[PDB]
Amino acid sequence: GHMSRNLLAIVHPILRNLMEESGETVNMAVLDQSDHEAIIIDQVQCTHLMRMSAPIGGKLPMHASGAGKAFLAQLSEEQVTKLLHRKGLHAYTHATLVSPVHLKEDLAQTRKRGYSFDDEEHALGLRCLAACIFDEHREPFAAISISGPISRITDDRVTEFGAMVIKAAKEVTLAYGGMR
Amino acid sequence: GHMSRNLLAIVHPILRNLMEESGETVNMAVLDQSDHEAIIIDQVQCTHLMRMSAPIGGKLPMHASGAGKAFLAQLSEEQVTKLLHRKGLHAYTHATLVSPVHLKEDLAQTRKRGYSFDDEEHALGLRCLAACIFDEHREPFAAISISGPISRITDDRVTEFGAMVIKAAKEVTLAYGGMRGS
Repeated sequence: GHMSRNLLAIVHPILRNLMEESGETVNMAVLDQSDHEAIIIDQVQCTHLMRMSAPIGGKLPMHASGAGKAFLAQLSEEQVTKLLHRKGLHAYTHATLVSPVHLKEDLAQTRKRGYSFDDEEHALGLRCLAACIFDEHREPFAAISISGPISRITDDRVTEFGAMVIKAAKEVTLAYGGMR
Repeated sequence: GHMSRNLLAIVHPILRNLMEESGETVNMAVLDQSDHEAIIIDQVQCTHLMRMSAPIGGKLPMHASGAGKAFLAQLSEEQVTKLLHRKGLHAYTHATLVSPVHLKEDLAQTRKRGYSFDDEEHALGLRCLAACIFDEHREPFAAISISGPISRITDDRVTEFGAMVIKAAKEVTLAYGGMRGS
C-alpha cells in the first residue's frame, strides 16, 4: 500500500494541524528500498525564523534521522544486521549512533515508546521525532516527523512531542484504512 | 541609497560568498526611513537542515536584531535618546535590550567593534551579526547580516563572524558606489 493524490490531500491538513500544534516543521517521508533513506514527499514548515527547512525530495539518513530510524525500527533483527553490514554507519555528529548494539537498542526503545527520536544525530542542534504509517500488510509505507531546534524541542517536551507525532501518523494509517 | 533587482544581482556574489564562508544564512535588509523598520530584501540561505529562513519582505526589529541595531548604531546619541524616550520596546525574549541604558551601551560597543550582535534578543537560540552598507553620500541605507543557531554560532566564532560581515558590507558599499542607479 502507498500514497496517492487523494491520500496526500488527506495527509496535508493533518500535517498543517501538527505544525500548528507542535510549533515546528513537519515532514512526511517515504522509504527508498535501498539505501533505506527516507525521502521527504510533503512538508509544512513552521513560521519561526530558525527552523528545519530541508527541501521536498531531500533524503534523511537511515540510521541517523527520526524518519530513517522510524522505518528501520519496523525491520527484524537480521534484516537490520544485514543492512548495517552493507551500508555502514556514517557519523554525522558526535551523537550519531555508529555502534550496531547502540542503534539496535534505540530501535527497540523506538518500538516500545511508539516514536523514533533523533537527538542531534543528523545535525548539531537538530531534533526530530517520528512515527511510521502502515498499510493493510503492516508494512510502513510512510513516516511523519516533527523537526526543530534543541532550543525549542527541549528534554522536558520530548515525550509530549512523541505523543503528537504518534497521533498524526495514526490519523494517516486510519485515513488510508478508510479509503482502503 | 536605492536597491534595484539589477543591483541585487550585482552584489549577490558577495552575499553568496559570505553564506559559504560563515555556513549560515545571509540577509540584506533596507531601512524604511518613514516607519523606521528593517525590511529584508534579499537572502542567500545556507544548506544546513536547520537554518535561519525569514521570508523576503520580513521585518526585523530595530532594537532587537543584528540588522536593526546596525542601523541604530549609525544614529546620533541624541537621535537614539529621543526616539527611545518615546516609545516602549517589545521584549521578544529575556535577553531583549529593553532598558535604554543597556541598549545605548550595546550600540556604543557596536560602533567600537564595527558590527552589531543579536544574542538571542529576537528569538531564543538565534544569533545574528550585521554591518551597514553606505551609499555615495556615505549614508547608511542597507545592512547585511549573518543569522544562525547558537549551536553553530558559538562564542569562539562571534569575533570571526563579525570580521566576515564587516568585510562583506564594505564590499557591497564599494560595489554600490561603482554601480549606483543600475
